[PDB]
Amino acid sequence: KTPPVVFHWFPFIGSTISYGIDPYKFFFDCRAKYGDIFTFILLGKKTTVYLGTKGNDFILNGKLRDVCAEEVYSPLTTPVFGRHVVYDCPNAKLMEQKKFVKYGLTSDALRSYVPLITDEVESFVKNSPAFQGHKGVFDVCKTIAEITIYTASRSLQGKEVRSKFDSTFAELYHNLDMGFAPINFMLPWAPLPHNRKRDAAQRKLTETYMEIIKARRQAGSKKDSEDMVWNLMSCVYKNGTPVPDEEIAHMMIALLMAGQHSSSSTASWIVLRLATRPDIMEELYQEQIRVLGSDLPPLTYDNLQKLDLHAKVIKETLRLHAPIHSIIRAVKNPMAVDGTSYVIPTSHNVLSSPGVTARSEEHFPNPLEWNPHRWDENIAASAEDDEKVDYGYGLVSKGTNSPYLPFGAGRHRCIGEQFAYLQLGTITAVLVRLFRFRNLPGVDGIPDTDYSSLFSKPLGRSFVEFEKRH
Ligand code: HEM
Ligand SMILES: O=C(N[C@@H](Cn1ccnc1)c1ccc(Cl)cc1Cl)c1ccc(-c2nnc(-c3ccccc3)o2)cc1
Repeated sequence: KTPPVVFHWFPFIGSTISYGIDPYKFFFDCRAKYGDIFTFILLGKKTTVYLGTKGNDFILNGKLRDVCAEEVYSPLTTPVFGRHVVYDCPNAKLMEQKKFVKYGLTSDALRSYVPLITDEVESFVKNSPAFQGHKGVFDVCKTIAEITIYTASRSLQGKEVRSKFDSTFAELYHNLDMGFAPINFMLPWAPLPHNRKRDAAQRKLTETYMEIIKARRQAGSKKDSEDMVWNLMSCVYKNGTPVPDEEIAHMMIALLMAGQHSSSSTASWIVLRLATRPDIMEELYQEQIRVLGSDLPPLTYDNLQKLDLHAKVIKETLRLHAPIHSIIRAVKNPMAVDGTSYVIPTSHNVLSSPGVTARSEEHFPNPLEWNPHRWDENIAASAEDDEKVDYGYGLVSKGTNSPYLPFGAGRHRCIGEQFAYLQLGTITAVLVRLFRFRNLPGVDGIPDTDYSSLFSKPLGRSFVEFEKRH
Protein backbone atom coordinates (compact mmCIF):
# COMPACT_ATOMS: atom_id res chain seq x y z
CA LYS A 1 0.00 0.00 0.00
CA THR A 2 1.92 2.97 -1.38
CA PRO A 3 5.25 2.49 0.26
CA PRO A 4 4.98 -1.02 1.58
CA VAL A 5 3.36 -1.53 4.96
CA VAL A 6 4.99 -3.29 7.88
CA PHE A 7 3.12 -6.47 8.79
CA HIS A 8 1.06 -5.89 11.93
CA TRP A 9 -1.61 -7.94 13.72
CA PHE A 10 -3.76 -5.11 14.93
CA PRO A 11 -5.59 -2.00 13.97
CA PHE A 12 -4.41 1.34 15.25
CA ILE A 13 -2.13 -0.43 17.68
CA GLY A 14 -0.33 -1.83 14.68
CA SER A 15 3.38 -1.89 15.26
CA THR A 16 3.23 0.46 18.21
CA ILE A 17 4.62 -2.13 20.62
CA SER A 18 7.64 -3.16 18.54
CA TYR A 19 8.72 0.47 18.11
CA GLY A 20 8.22 1.29 21.78
CA ILE A 21 10.25 -1.61 23.15
CA ASP A 22 13.13 -0.86 20.80
CA PRO A 23 13.04 1.50 17.88
CA TYR A 24 16.41 0.45 16.47
CA LYS A 25 15.92 -3.31 16.13
CA PHE A 26 12.40 -2.59 14.90
CA PHE A 27 14.06 -0.44 12.25
CA PHE A 28 16.88 -2.82 11.33
CA ASP A 29 14.37 -5.60 10.66
CA CYS A 30 12.18 -3.37 8.49
CA ARG A 31 15.32 -2.47 6.54
CA ALA A 32 15.92 -6.18 5.92
CA LYS A 33 12.36 -6.77 4.72
CA TYR A 34 11.64 -3.62 2.68
CA GLY A 35 14.97 -1.79 2.44
CA ASP A 36 15.23 1.91 3.19
CA ILE A 37 11.51 2.70 3.02
CA PHE A 38 8.63 1.12 4.86
CA THR A 39 5.47 2.51 6.40
CA PHE A 40 4.17 1.42 9.78
CA ILE A 41 1.27 2.43 12.00
CA LEU A 42 2.10 4.06 15.32
CA LEU A 43 -0.97 4.65 17.49
CA GLY A 44 -3.46 4.99 14.65
CA LYS A 45 -1.33 7.09 12.31
CA LYS A 46 0.60 5.95 9.27
CA THR A 47 4.23 6.92 9.81
CA THR A 48 6.66 6.60 6.92
CA VAL A 49 10.26 5.65 7.67
CA TYR A 50 12.81 6.82 5.11
CA LEU A 51 16.03 5.32 6.42
CA GLY A 52 19.55 6.06 5.28
CA THR A 53 21.57 9.20 4.66
CA LYS A 54 19.30 10.21 1.78
CA GLY A 55 16.41 9.44 4.10
CA ASN A 56 17.75 11.86 6.70
CA ASP A 57 18.15 14.49 3.98
CA PHE A 58 14.59 14.06 2.74
CA ILE A 59 12.87 14.99 5.99
CA LEU A 60 15.31 17.37 7.69
CA ASN A 61 15.85 19.35 4.50
CA GLY A 62 12.24 18.86 3.49
CA LYS A 63 10.59 22.09 2.39
CA LEU A 64 8.65 24.03 4.99
CA ARG A 65 5.06 23.41 3.85
CA ASP A 66 5.49 19.82 2.75
CA VAL A 67 6.54 18.67 6.21
CA CYS A 68 5.42 20.43 9.39
CA ALA A 69 6.85 19.72 12.85
CA GLU A 70 4.74 21.94 15.10
CA GLU A 71 1.57 20.04 14.18
CA VAL A 72 2.93 16.74 15.48
CA TYR A 73 4.34 18.26 18.66
CA SER A 74 2.21 21.15 19.85
CA PRO A 75 -0.46 19.22 21.78
CA LEU A 76 2.12 17.43 23.94
CA THR A 77 4.68 20.23 24.22
CA THR A 78 2.47 23.30 24.54
CA PRO A 79 0.86 22.20 27.81
CA VAL A 80 4.39 21.60 29.09
CA PHE A 81 6.50 24.57 27.97
CA GLY A 82 3.81 27.22 27.76
CA ARG A 83 1.92 28.93 24.95
CA HIS A 84 3.43 31.28 22.38
CA VAL A 85 6.82 29.64 22.15
CA VAL A 86 8.57 26.98 20.17
CA TYR A 87 5.88 24.80 18.72
CA ASP A 88 3.11 27.15 19.66
CA CYS A 89 3.96 29.22 16.64
CA PRO A 90 4.45 29.13 12.95
CA ASN A 91 8.01 28.21 11.99
CA ALA A 92 8.98 31.81 11.27
CA LYS A 93 8.48 32.55 14.96
CA LEU A 94 10.47 29.48 16.04
CA MET A 95 13.41 30.67 13.92
CA GLU A 96 13.42 34.06 15.64
CA GLN A 97 13.16 32.38 19.05
CA LYS A 98 16.16 30.17 18.22
CA LYS A 99 18.14 33.26 17.19
CA PHE A 100 17.55 34.85 20.60
CA VAL A 101 18.77 31.66 22.27
CA LYS A 102 21.79 31.30 19.96
CA TYR A 103 22.69 34.96 20.49
CA GLY A 104 22.66 34.08 24.20
CA LEU A 105 25.18 31.27 23.80
CA THR A 106 28.09 33.22 22.35
CA SER A 107 31.63 32.15 23.23
CA ASP A 108 31.74 34.91 25.85
CA ALA A 109 28.86 33.33 27.75
CA LEU A 110 30.27 29.82 27.33
CA ARG A 111 33.57 31.00 28.81
CA SER A 112 31.66 32.49 31.74
CA TYR A 113 29.85 29.17 32.20
CA VAL A 114 32.92 26.98 32.63
CA PRO A 115 33.97 27.90 36.18
CA LEU A 116 30.33 27.88 37.28
CA ILE A 117 29.80 24.30 36.14
CA THR A 118 33.04 23.13 37.77
CA ASP A 119 31.97 24.95 40.92
CA GLU A 120 28.67 23.06 40.86
CA VAL A 121 30.27 19.66 40.32
CA GLU A 122 32.91 20.27 42.99
CA SER A 123 30.32 21.34 45.59
CA PHE A 124 27.97 18.45 44.82
CA VAL A 125 30.83 16.07 45.56
CA LYS A 126 31.88 17.84 48.77
CA ASN A 127 28.30 18.21 49.94
CA SER A 128 25.93 15.53 48.59
CA PRO A 129 25.61 12.14 50.33
CA ALA A 130 26.38 10.36 47.06
CA PHE A 131 30.20 10.35 47.03
CA GLN A 132 30.88 10.46 50.76
CA GLY A 133 33.88 8.34 51.68
CA HIS A 134 36.92 7.05 49.81
CA LYS A 135 35.13 4.15 48.11
CA GLY A 136 31.47 3.27 47.53
CA VAL A 137 28.59 2.81 45.10
CA PHE A 138 26.15 5.31 43.63
CA ASP A 139 22.97 5.40 41.56
CA VAL A 140 24.32 6.89 38.36
CA CYS A 141 21.16 8.21 36.71
CA LYS A 142 19.81 9.92 39.83
CA THR A 143 23.19 11.34 40.82
CA ILE A 144 23.86 12.45 37.25
CA ALA A 145 20.38 13.93 36.82
CA GLU A 146 21.13 16.07 39.87
CA ILE A 147 24.53 17.24 38.62
CA THR A 148 23.36 18.12 35.12
CA ILE A 149 20.32 19.93 36.53
CA TYR A 150 22.45 21.92 38.99
CA THR A 151 25.10 22.89 36.43
CA ALA A 152 22.70 23.93 33.67
CA SER A 153 20.58 25.97 36.08
CA ARG A 154 23.58 27.75 37.53
CA SER A 155 24.85 28.90 34.22
CA LEU A 156 21.98 29.02 31.80
CA GLN A 157 19.08 29.69 34.12
CA GLY A 158 20.88 31.90 36.65
CA LYS A 159 21.25 32.40 40.39
CA GLU A 160 17.59 32.62 41.35
CA VAL A 161 16.45 29.57 39.41
CA ARG A 162 19.51 27.77 40.73
CA SER A 163 18.80 28.55 44.39
CA LYS A 164 15.15 27.72 43.74
CA PHE A 165 16.34 24.16 43.15
CA ASP A 166 17.23 24.09 46.83
CA SER A 167 13.66 25.11 47.62
CA THR A 168 11.17 22.61 46.23
CA PHE A 169 11.32 24.01 42.73
CA ALA A 170 12.04 20.43 41.70
CA GLU A 171 8.71 19.00 42.76
CA LEU A 172 7.51 21.27 39.97
CA TYR A 173 9.85 20.18 37.17
CA HIS A 174 9.26 16.58 38.22
CA ASN A 175 5.53 17.27 38.08
CA LEU A 176 5.92 19.14 34.79
CA ASP A 177 7.90 16.24 33.34
CA MET A 178 4.75 14.12 33.66
CA GLY A 179 3.53 15.93 30.54
CA PHE A 180 5.90 13.64 28.65
CA ALA A 181 3.97 10.64 29.92
CA PRO A 182 3.73 8.20 27.03
CA ILE A 183 -0.05 8.17 27.39
CA ASN A 184 -0.04 11.81 26.54
CA PHE A 185 0.85 10.84 23.07
CA MET A 186 -2.85 11.12 22.27
CA LEU A 187 -4.40 12.13 25.53
CA PRO A 188 -2.55 15.26 26.38
CA TRP A 189 -5.76 17.26 26.79
CA ALA A 190 -7.41 14.66 29.02
CA PRO A 191 -7.31 15.66 32.66
CA LEU A 192 -5.94 12.58 34.36
CA PRO A 193 -4.27 13.54 37.62
CA HIS A 194 -0.75 13.63 36.16
CA ASN A 195 -1.88 16.01 33.43
CA ARG A 196 -3.61 18.19 36.03
CA LYS A 197 -0.45 18.37 38.11
CA ARG A 198 1.60 19.39 35.09
CA ASP A 199 -0.75 22.32 34.52
CA ALA A 200 -0.25 23.19 38.19
CA ALA A 201 3.52 23.08 37.71
CA GLN A 202 3.32 25.08 34.48
CA ARG A 203 1.30 27.84 36.18
CA LYS A 204 3.58 28.04 39.23
CA LEU A 205 6.82 27.85 37.24
CA THR A 206 5.72 30.55 34.81
CA GLU A 207 4.72 32.85 37.67
CA THR A 208 8.06 32.18 39.29
CA TYR A 209 10.14 32.97 36.21
CA MET A 210 8.20 36.22 35.89
CA GLU A 211 8.69 37.35 39.49
CA ILE A 212 12.42 36.84 38.89
CA ILE A 213 12.34 38.83 35.66
CA LYS A 214 10.30 41.76 36.97
CA ALA A 215 12.31 41.99 40.19
CA ARG A 216 15.49 42.42 38.17
CA ARG A 217 13.99 45.28 36.19
CA GLN A 218 12.51 46.61 39.43
CA ALA A 219 16.18 47.44 39.97
CA GLY A 220 17.14 48.07 36.33
CA SER A 221 20.43 46.16 36.16
CA LYS A 222 22.55 43.47 34.69
CA LYS A 223 24.59 40.95 36.66
CA ASP A 224 26.30 38.61 34.30
CA SER A 225 25.50 36.43 31.52
CA GLU A 226 22.74 33.80 31.69
CA ASP A 227 20.16 33.34 28.92
CA MET A 228 17.64 35.45 30.81
CA VAL A 229 19.28 38.84 31.40
CA TRP A 230 19.99 37.89 27.85
CA ASN A 231 16.44 37.43 26.70
CA LEU A 232 15.27 40.31 28.81
CA MET A 233 16.77 42.63 26.25
CA SER A 234 18.18 40.10 23.95
CA CYS A 235 14.75 40.09 22.75
CA VAL A 236 13.31 42.02 19.96
CA TYR A 237 11.67 40.56 16.90
CA LYS A 238 11.77 41.90 13.35
CA ASN A 239 8.48 43.69 14.02
CA GLY A 240 10.20 45.52 16.89
CA THR A 241 8.34 44.08 19.88
CA PRO A 242 10.28 43.11 22.99
CA VAL A 243 9.69 39.49 23.95
CA PRO A 244 7.09 39.44 26.73
CA ASP A 245 8.06 38.16 30.17
CA GLU A 246 5.66 35.29 29.47
CA GLU A 247 7.48 34.12 26.35
CA ILE A 248 10.79 34.57 28.18
CA ALA A 249 9.37 32.50 31.02
CA HIS A 250 8.26 29.71 28.68
CA MET A 251 11.49 29.56 26.66
CA MET A 252 13.49 29.20 29.87
CA ILE A 253 11.21 26.30 30.79
CA ALA A 254 11.64 24.71 27.35
CA LEU A 255 15.43 25.08 27.49
CA LEU A 256 15.51 23.56 30.96
CA MET A 257 13.61 20.51 29.73
CA ALA A 258 15.77 20.18 26.65
CA GLY A 259 19.01 20.07 28.48
CA GLN A 260 17.65 17.81 31.09
CA HIS A 261 16.28 15.29 28.72
CA SER A 262 19.38 15.29 26.64
CA SER A 263 22.45 15.95 28.73
CA SER A 264 21.42 13.95 31.81
CA SER A 265 20.92 10.79 29.76
CA THR A 266 24.17 11.08 27.82
CA ALA A 267 26.28 11.92 30.85
CA SER A 268 24.92 8.85 32.62
CA TRP A 269 25.92 6.68 29.66
CA ILE A 270 29.29 8.42 29.73
CA VAL A 271 29.62 7.33 33.36
CA LEU A 272 28.49 3.76 32.77
CA ARG A 273 30.75 3.22 29.76
CA LEU A 274 33.88 4.39 31.58
CA ALA A 275 32.76 2.06 34.36
CA THR A 276 33.30 -0.82 31.94
CA ARG A 277 36.47 0.70 30.52
CA PRO A 278 38.94 1.58 33.27
CA ASP A 279 41.63 1.67 30.57
CA ILE A 280 39.85 4.59 28.94
CA MET A 281 39.14 6.49 32.14
CA GLU A 282 42.81 6.22 33.07
CA GLU A 283 43.71 7.24 29.52
CA LEU A 284 41.61 10.36 30.08
CA TYR A 285 43.17 11.10 33.47
CA GLN A 286 46.60 10.75 31.86
CA GLU A 287 45.60 13.02 28.99
CA GLN A 288 44.62 15.70 31.51
CA ILE A 289 48.14 15.58 32.97
CA ARG A 290 49.97 15.58 29.64
CA VAL A 291 48.22 18.40 27.84
CA LEU A 292 46.85 19.82 30.99
CA GLY A 293 49.96 19.94 33.07
CA SER A 294 50.99 17.91 36.04
CA ASP A 295 49.83 20.68 38.31
CA LEU A 296 46.41 19.90 36.88
CA PRO A 297 45.27 23.51 36.93
CA PRO A 298 41.59 24.41 36.81
CA LEU A 299 39.56 24.00 33.65
CA THR A 300 38.72 26.82 31.27
CA TYR A 301 36.97 27.49 28.00
CA ASP A 302 40.44 27.18 26.49
CA ASN A 303 41.82 23.99 28.09
CA LEU A 304 38.81 21.76 27.41
CA GLN A 305 39.59 22.25 23.72
CA LYS A 306 42.87 20.42 24.20
CA LEU A 307 41.09 17.45 25.75
CA ASP A 308 41.00 15.54 22.49
CA LEU A 309 39.93 12.11 23.75
CA HIS A 310 37.59 13.52 26.40
CA ALA A 311 35.72 14.98 23.43
CA LYS A 312 35.97 11.67 21.56
CA VAL A 313 34.40 9.93 24.55
CA ILE A 314 31.42 12.28 24.40
CA LYS A 315 31.28 11.92 20.62
CA GLU A 316 31.36 8.12 20.59
CA THR A 317 28.86 7.87 23.45
CA LEU A 318 26.62 10.11 21.37
CA ARG A 319 27.14 7.76 18.42
CA LEU A 320 25.55 4.80 20.21
CA HIS A 321 23.43 6.68 22.71
CA ALA A 322 22.18 9.99 21.38
CA PRO A 323 18.91 10.10 23.21
CA ILE A 324 16.71 11.09 20.28
CA HIS A 325 16.03 8.10 18.05
CA SER A 326 13.17 9.41 15.95
CA ILE A 327 12.34 12.74 14.36
CA ILE A 328 8.74 12.88 13.23
CA ARG A 329 7.07 15.19 10.75
CA ALA A 330 3.53 15.73 9.45
CA VAL A 331 3.46 15.21 5.69
CA LYS A 332 1.01 17.77 4.30
CA ASN A 333 1.27 17.66 0.50
CA PRO A 334 2.13 14.59 -1.53
CA MET A 335 5.87 14.13 -1.71
CA ALA A 336 7.56 12.67 -4.76
CA VAL A 337 10.43 10.23 -4.24
CA ASP A 338 14.02 10.37 -5.41
CA GLY A 339 13.71 8.32 -8.57
CA THR A 340 11.31 5.68 -7.29
CA SER A 341 7.77 4.40 -7.69
CA TYR A 342 6.56 5.98 -4.49
CA VAL A 343 4.42 8.89 -3.53
CA ILE A 344 4.18 9.86 0.09
CA PRO A 345 0.61 10.83 0.91
CA THR A 346 -0.80 13.56 3.10
CA SER A 347 -2.09 12.30 6.45
CA HIS A 348 1.17 10.41 6.60
CA ASN A 349 3.85 11.33 9.06
CA VAL A 350 7.51 10.79 8.33
CA LEU A 351 10.13 9.49 10.74
CA SER A 352 13.89 9.88 10.36
CA SER A 353 16.30 8.03 12.65
CA PRO A 354 19.78 9.56 12.88
CA GLY A 355 21.03 6.76 15.13
CA VAL A 356 20.45 3.98 12.61
CA THR A 357 22.93 5.31 10.08
CA ALA A 358 25.27 5.90 13.02
CA ARG A 359 25.01 2.26 14.07
CA SER A 360 25.64 0.91 10.58
CA GLU A 361 28.47 -1.28 9.31
CA GLU A 362 28.11 0.67 6.08
CA HIS A 363 29.18 3.84 7.90
CA PHE A 364 30.84 2.45 11.02
CA PRO A 365 32.94 -0.70 11.36
CA ASN A 366 31.92 -2.90 14.28
CA PRO A 367 29.10 -0.52 15.08
CA LEU A 368 27.90 -1.83 18.46
CA GLU A 369 31.44 -1.63 19.87
CA TRP A 370 31.81 1.44 22.07
CA ASN A 371 35.28 2.63 21.09
CA PRO A 372 36.31 6.30 21.35
CA HIS A 373 39.53 5.67 19.43
CA ARG A 374 37.65 5.21 16.15
CA TRP A 375 37.73 9.00 16.01
CA ASP A 376 41.53 8.86 15.87
CA GLU A 377 40.91 10.09 12.34
CA ASN A 378 38.40 12.84 13.23
CA ILE A 379 37.45 15.49 15.82
CA ALA A 380 34.89 18.32 15.76
CA ALA A 381 31.86 19.77 17.33
CA SER A 382 29.80 18.06 14.64
CA ALA A 383 31.44 19.56 11.57
CA GLU A 384 31.15 19.11 7.81
CA ASP A 385 32.71 19.52 4.41
CA ASP A 386 29.16 20.20 3.21
CA GLU A 387 26.49 22.82 2.72
CA LYS A 388 25.20 25.60 4.98
CA VAL A 389 22.11 27.78 5.24
CA ASP A 390 20.60 30.62 7.27
CA TYR A 391 16.97 29.79 8.05
CA GLY A 392 16.80 32.86 10.29
CA TYR A 393 19.08 31.96 13.20
CA GLY A 394 22.42 32.28 11.43
CA LEU A 395 24.31 30.00 9.08
CA VAL A 396 24.01 26.34 10.02
CA SER A 397 24.60 23.01 8.30
CA LYS A 398 22.30 21.87 5.67
CA GLY A 399 25.56 20.10 5.06
CA THR A 400 23.94 17.37 6.86
CA ASN A 401 24.75 14.29 4.87
CA SER A 402 26.99 12.80 7.56
CA PRO A 403 25.96 9.36 8.75
CA TYR A 404 26.58 10.79 12.22
CA LEU A 405 23.92 13.43 12.91
CA PRO A 406 23.09 13.26 16.60
CA PHE A 407 22.11 16.92 16.92
CA GLY A 408 19.86 16.67 13.87
CA ALA A 409 20.02 18.80 10.74
CA GLY A 410 18.27 21.44 8.67
CA ARG A 411 16.02 24.15 10.05
CA HIS A 412 15.31 22.36 13.31
CA ARG A 413 18.92 21.56 14.04
CA CYS A 414 19.93 21.58 17.69
CA ILE A 415 21.40 24.87 18.90
CA GLY A 416 22.46 23.47 22.27
CA GLU A 417 25.32 21.54 20.76
CA GLN A 418 28.26 23.63 21.96
CA PHE A 419 26.74 24.14 25.41
CA ALA A 420 26.13 20.39 25.57
CA TYR A 421 29.81 19.87 24.78
CA LEU A 422 30.81 22.65 27.14
CA GLN A 423 28.84 20.98 29.92
CA LEU A 424 29.37 17.27 29.28
CA GLY A 425 33.04 18.02 28.71
CA THR A 426 33.25 20.01 31.92
CA ILE A 427 31.35 17.37 33.89
CA THR A 428 33.28 14.34 32.60
CA ALA A 429 36.69 15.99 32.99
CA VAL A 430 36.04 16.89 36.63
CA LEU A 431 34.74 13.40 37.36
CA VAL A 432 37.88 12.11 35.66
CA ARG A 433 39.99 14.16 38.07
CA LEU A 434 38.28 12.95 41.22
CA PHE A 435 37.29 9.35 40.54
CA ARG A 436 37.89 5.92 39.24
CA PHE A 437 34.69 4.06 38.39
CA ARG A 438 34.27 0.32 38.01
CA ASN A 439 31.35 -2.03 37.60
CA LEU A 440 29.37 -3.11 40.63
CA PRO A 441 29.38 -6.78 41.27
CA GLY A 442 31.99 -8.63 39.57
CA VAL A 443 28.99 -9.00 37.29
CA ASP A 444 29.33 -6.75 34.28
CA GLY A 445 27.95 -5.48 31.03
CA ILE A 446 26.00 -2.31 30.21
CA PRO A 447 22.38 -1.81 31.13
CA ASP A 448 19.60 -1.78 28.56
CA THR A 449 17.91 1.36 27.27
CA ASP A 450 14.45 2.72 27.98
CA TYR A 451 13.35 4.03 24.62
CA SER A 452 9.83 3.82 25.79
CA SER A 453 9.49 7.45 26.60
CA LEU A 454 10.31 9.24 23.40
CA PHE A 455 13.85 10.09 24.48
CA SER A 456 16.24 7.29 25.30
CA LYS A 457 18.00 6.73 28.62
CA PRO A 458 19.40 3.90 30.73
CA LEU A 459 16.65 1.53 31.79
CA GLY A 460 17.99 0.41 35.14
CA ARG A 461 18.37 1.76 38.53
CA SER A 462 22.03 1.16 37.77
CA PHE A 463 24.55 1.54 40.57
CA VAL A 464 28.28 1.61 39.98
CA GLU A 465 31.24 1.61 42.35
CA PHE A 466 33.40 4.68 42.81
CA GLU A 467 36.80 5.17 44.39
CA LYS A 468 38.39 8.55 45.02
CA ARG A 469 41.98 9.43 44.13
CA HIS A 470 42.99 11.10 47.39
C1 HEM B 1 23.21 15.40 23.38
C2 HEM B 1 22.50 16.46 23.68
C3 HEM B 1 21.53 16.94 22.71
C4 HEM B 1 21.06 16.27 21.66
C5 HEM B 1 21.40 14.90 21.23
C6 HEM B 1 20.16 17.09 21.02
C7 HEM B 1 19.53 16.63 19.90
C8 HEM B 1 18.72 17.44 19.21
C9 HEM B 1 18.07 17.06 18.05
C10 HEM B 1 18.17 15.75 17.37
C11 HEM B 1 17.35 18.10 17.65
C12 HEM B 1 16.52 18.12 16.42
C13 HEM B 1 15.33 17.21 16.67
C14 HEM B 1 14.23 17.63 15.77
O1 HEM B 1 14.41 17.65 14.55
O2 HEM B 1 13.14 17.95 16.24
C15 HEM B 1 17.55 19.13 18.55
C16 HEM B 1 16.95 20.34 18.42
C17 HEM B 1 17.07 21.24 19.43
N1 HEM B 1 17.78 21.15 20.55
FE1 HEM B 1 18.88 19.78 21.06
N2 HEM B 1 20.08 18.24 21.64
C18 HEM B 1 20.87 18.25 22.69
C19 HEM B 1 21.11 19.23 23.63
C20 HEM B 1 20.40 20.40 23.65
C21 HEM B 1 20.46 21.39 24.61
C22 HEM B 1 21.33 21.43 25.82
C23 HEM B 1 19.58 22.35 24.24
C24 HEM B 1 19.25 23.61 24.88
C25 HEM B 1 20.00 24.09 25.84
C26 HEM B 1 18.99 21.92 23.06
C27 HEM B 1 18.05 22.65 22.43
C28 HEM B 1 17.55 22.25 21.23
C29 HEM B 1 16.65 23.12 20.51
C30 HEM B 1 16.15 24.46 20.94
C31 HEM B 1 16.33 22.49 19.41
C32 HEM B 1 15.41 23.07 18.38
C33 HEM B 1 14.50 22.08 17.65
C34 HEM B 1 13.67 22.82 16.64
O3 HEM B 1 13.99 23.94 16.26
O4 HEM B 1 12.66 22.32 16.14
N3 HEM B 1 19.48 20.72 22.74
N4 HEM B 1 18.36 18.69 19.54
O1 LIG C 1 11.88 15.66 23.96
C1 LIG C 1 11.34 16.36 23.15
N1 LIG C 1 11.85 17.49 22.72
C2 LIG C 1 13.14 17.92 23.18
C3 LIG C 1 14.18 17.30 22.28
N2 LIG C 1 15.48 17.90 22.47
C4 LIG C 1 16.29 17.81 23.51
C5 LIG C 1 17.43 18.50 23.22
N3 LIG C 1 17.28 18.97 21.99
C6 LIG C 1 16.09 18.60 21.54
C7 LIG C 1 13.15 19.37 23.05
C8 LIG C 1 13.44 20.03 21.89
C9 LIG C 1 13.39 21.40 21.88
C10 LIG C 1 13.06 22.11 23.01
CL1 LIG C 1 12.99 23.85 23.03
C11 LIG C 1 12.75 21.50 24.17
C12 LIG C 1 12.79 20.16 24.21
CL2 LIG C 1 12.39 19.43 25.75
C13 LIG C 1 10.04 15.93 22.59
C14 LIG C 1 9.42 16.76 21.70
C15 LIG C 1 8.21 16.37 21.17
C16 LIG C 1 7.65 15.19 21.54
C17 LIG C 1 6.37 14.83 20.91
N4 LIG C 1 5.32 15.62 20.72
N5 LIG C 1 4.34 14.86 20.08
C18 LIG C 1 4.86 13.65 19.89
C19 LIG C 1 4.19 12.51 19.27
C20 LIG C 1 2.84 12.53 19.06
C21 LIG C 1 2.26 11.43 18.49
C22 LIG C 1 3.03 10.33 18.16
C23 LIG C 1 4.38 10.31 18.40
C24 LIG C 1 4.96 11.41 18.96
O2 LIG C 1 6.10 13.61 20.42
C25 LIG C 1 8.28 14.34 22.41
C26 LIG C 1 9.48 14.72 22.95
